[PDB]
Amino acid sequence: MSTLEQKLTEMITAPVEALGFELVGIEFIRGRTSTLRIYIDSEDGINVDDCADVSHQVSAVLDVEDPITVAYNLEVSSPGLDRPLFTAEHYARFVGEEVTLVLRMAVQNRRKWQGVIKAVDGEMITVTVEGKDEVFALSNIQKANLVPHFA
Amino acid sequence: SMQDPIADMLTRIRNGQAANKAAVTMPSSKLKVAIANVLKEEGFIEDFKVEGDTKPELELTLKYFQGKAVVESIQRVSRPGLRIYKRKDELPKVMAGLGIAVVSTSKGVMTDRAARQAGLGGEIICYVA
Amino acid sequence: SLSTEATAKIVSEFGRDANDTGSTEVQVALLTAQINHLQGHFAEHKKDHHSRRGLLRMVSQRRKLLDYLKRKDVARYTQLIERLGLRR
Amino acid sequence: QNFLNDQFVIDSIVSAINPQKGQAMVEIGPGLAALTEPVGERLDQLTVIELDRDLAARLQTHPFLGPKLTIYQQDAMTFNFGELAEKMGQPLRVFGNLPYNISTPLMFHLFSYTDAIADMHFMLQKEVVNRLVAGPNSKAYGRLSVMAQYYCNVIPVLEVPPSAFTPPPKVDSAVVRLVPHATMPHPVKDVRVLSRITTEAFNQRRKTIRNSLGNLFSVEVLTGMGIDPAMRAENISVAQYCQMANYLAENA
RNA sequence: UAGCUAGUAGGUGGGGUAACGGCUCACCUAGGCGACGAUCCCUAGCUGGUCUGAGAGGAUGACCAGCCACACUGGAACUGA
RNA sequence: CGUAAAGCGCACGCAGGCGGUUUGUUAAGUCAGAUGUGAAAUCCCCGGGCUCAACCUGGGAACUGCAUCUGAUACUGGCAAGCUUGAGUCUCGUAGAGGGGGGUAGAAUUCCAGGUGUAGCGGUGAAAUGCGUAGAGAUCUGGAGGAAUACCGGUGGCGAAGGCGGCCCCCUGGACGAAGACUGACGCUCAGGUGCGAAAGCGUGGGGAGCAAACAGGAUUAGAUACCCUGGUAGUCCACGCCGUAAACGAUGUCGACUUGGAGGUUGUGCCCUUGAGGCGUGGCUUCCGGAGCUAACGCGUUAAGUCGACCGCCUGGGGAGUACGGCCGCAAGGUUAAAACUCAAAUGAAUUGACGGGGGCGCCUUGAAACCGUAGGGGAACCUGCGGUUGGAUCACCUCCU
Ligand SMILES: [Mg+2]
Ligand SMILES: [Mg+2]
Ligand SMILES: [Mg+2]
Ligand SMILES: [Mg+2]
Ligand SMILES: [Mg+2]
Ligand SMILES: [Mg+2]
Ligand SMILES: [Mg+2]
Ligand SMILES: [Mg+2]
Ligand SMILES: [Mg+2]
Ligand SMILES: [Mg+2]
Repeated sequence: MSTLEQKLTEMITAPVEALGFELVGIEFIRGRTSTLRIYIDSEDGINVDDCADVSHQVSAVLDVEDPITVAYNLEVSSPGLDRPLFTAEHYARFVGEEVTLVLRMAVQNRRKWQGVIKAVDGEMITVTVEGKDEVFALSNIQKANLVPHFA
Repeated sequence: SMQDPIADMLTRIRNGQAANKAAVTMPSSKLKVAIANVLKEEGFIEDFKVEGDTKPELELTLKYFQGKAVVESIQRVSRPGLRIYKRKDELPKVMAGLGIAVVSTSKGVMTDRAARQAGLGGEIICYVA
Repeated sequence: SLSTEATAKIVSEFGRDANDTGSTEVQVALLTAQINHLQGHFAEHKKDHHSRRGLLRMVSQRRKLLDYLKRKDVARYTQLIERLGLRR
Repeated sequence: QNFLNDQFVIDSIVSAINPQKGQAMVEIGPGLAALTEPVGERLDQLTVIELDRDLAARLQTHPFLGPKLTIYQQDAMTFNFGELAEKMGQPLRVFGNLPYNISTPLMFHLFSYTDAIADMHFMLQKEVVNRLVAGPNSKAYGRLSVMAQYYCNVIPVLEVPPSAFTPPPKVDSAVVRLVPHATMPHPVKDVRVLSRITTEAFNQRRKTIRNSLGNLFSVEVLTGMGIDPAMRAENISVAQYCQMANYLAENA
């Protein structure tokens, strides 16, 4: 879930890349507040302080040209010790590694999963789901997380 | 139904006092007579009398001092729902000893002031001041 | 709800004399006779709940009187319930 | 009347629709530009009906959209979707948002085109959607949900808070998708028999079906079908309802 | 958490202990227990005390003293006062 | 515990609690005294000792208790005896939509059968759907059938509550007054338990006039699912089962005693009536004011929400939630008992002042301005509809300060 996800990505990319940091994930939730959650990483490291910097920057540079501001707040984050992940290249870094997935397809042989990444296709994640193996499209998934082994 | 003939006379005393009545009256009973006697003996009333054979009536002549009722508080601690007993020393003080408690001892009813110096605990009827 | 004459027969049976009414014996007897009679009413008039509210009052009143007499004198109680066949 | 307001759920709906060429797509009720634009964008070209001719002018004159869609300006319940399925080369994807008094009619008109429609994708109010997908043994079940589940497989897509709408209602609402069965899992001799069986039953839903469908069939017919006539109308699956419909039709 | 219980409850007789006793065993009776909460399940070693509280209360049982139980886990039994 | 959370929808009744009055007796409770015990340490008091203190320590007090013995006899309990005031029986009346059962009447609607008759009727804001030339509509007669009781009728009666209304009969419950007579504390309350319990809905078999959820069709509207109309099923009715809920609310548990007045209503009764009206009384029921007192305030106020006694029920911040789960119960609906996580700094009652505002009257006084409950069904909505109950018939709230 996001507004104008590419526009948002580029408006966020400008302070992220000005700081030399890297984007990972963008996600929004709608509820008691409605709020935007940014996953950033930099392999030298992301401290709380690096989040503080990029967050004060986006809190200005997005707000002043917001396409929407309903109930709004945001956070910026390191992607966790169990990490959310979003693209073929992400799963490809992590072939052989345990994962959980939830999908836009919602059907028996349940499209809610625990998996170990088997291989990556250009359109799909192939994965050792339930100790079986199966494959799910990058479009037919909707959210995924990696090394859920770490609590 | 009627389940406390003593609280009835005490509430008659209160209600009669508040209604400014010169006297109030009750179906008499031996215990009520003894009670009326001890509170006359502590001066809380003008007088009491009983009238009539067979069915009896006990009349209490309510005391008013200058512009006001003499008794200002009267309440009964031995609910028939739960009775109350105290040792010779545990006899309570009413208004820090200004007032009176009524004690039925195994040597009769009397004030707490009498009962403590008589050395008898007993059942406690009520407080008055 | 009883004729004066059925009442007279009952009180002249169970009562001390014609001056007695409402000795426990008189009461429980005439009350019993009424209860017996009303079985004929309700055997037709099943739905007469407002009437049977009185019947429930009567049978419980009978029970209360009997139990008082039972603790007051077992002889009067036993010969009375014998005469009426009560605790049937 | 309502149309959506917030980009997050607009984007969620248009992305969940997955609108691309290789699909015979047609909007109905394009409404506010904000939610018709992303679907008219992702489809290289798109068909649409708007009921309103003034809004149809607003959108047809919009150069994002008029050059990028083919546009129709009429009550969709007049509209010959069976010919549009021929003109679009394959059975249609029909989708959008509306004031929805028309909703009950929409479903019947869509079902008049179960051959000509590949799928339907629409926003609707919470109670009618939960009814439409309701399991046979629930108070949410009943005649319209029976007919819907007869015609199509039915699938909730996502659910939306009331503050999301331009005039925000009091009422939460969900987008739902549904699929005319490629072959009917419940083959039926006629649908009018279903429609009247279900209305008789649900017009009498508190009493036993002996005192509902047994006003027409016998108890020995019902138990002969394997159905206990002592059940209530809301115990009964669409399977035995279509079995009753076939029994009515073939024994008449 | 409502019903519980067949050595169960009681009896006789045999056996048994340092000692009384279903302690146990034969027979015999049909008891015995429980909504004054048995049965069942969770939780806990107990107490003088300790802390708090105006008091009544509430909390709690480290240290020290008394009692209890346990000694790798689960079974027994030898010896001896 | 009227409205803030809280009095079971109602009643009966077992267990339990509680119980008038007089005399004897008992001595269980209770009281007094004694005796044994209540480990020491700790605690507390009064001392002593470490230079003081903490600390240590002598002696006392304390250890509320338990047991036993001894007295005490008011009160309570037990026992025995009575008592008539509570309770209750009887005799004579009285008022009443109290209930159950069975007949029956005059209106009324619809319908059928004619008769006379003829272009309209019907409906709405207006329309349309509808009905009529096969004669409708209208109006006369005759017949059918189901339902309900115009008026009396009331700030009125009866009923535990739910509820009860044409008339007569039959069975039947309770109440109140009169005047005695009689029993002799027989009482009150009541967890479980038992039963009664509107409206809706269900069960089985009838009935079906009028009305009418659903449904169907015509209209209206930006849309209209509503509001309008023409239809119309269930249902509404009946017998026999069930459900067991209602704002089932006096939002006010049951029983008993007491405590200023005042104006009515209703229904007995006594005495005086000069009669007939009257006028002195005197019960019962009931309505509205209002004193004291009470109450957050509103208000309640001898029919308490005052003053109190006995017992029962119920509440412990707001949401989550009367929701989950389990048990029970139900034909099914559902009922019933009933959480917690989680979440919030409130949530709430009454009342004050501005807005109100739309005004309304005459710058001034000041208002032409439905909510729910239970239940059943529809279902673009919040919603719409039917049945019957309740009234709790509506607003909303910004620029600082010390003696
Ligand atoms: Mg032996
Ligand atoms: Mg305190
Ligand atoms: Mg309240
Ligand atoms: Mg009540
Ligand atoms: Mg007594
Ligand atoms: Mg005595
Ligand atoms: Mg029926
Ligand atoms: Mg009904
Ligand atoms: Mg429940
Ligand atoms: Mg009512």
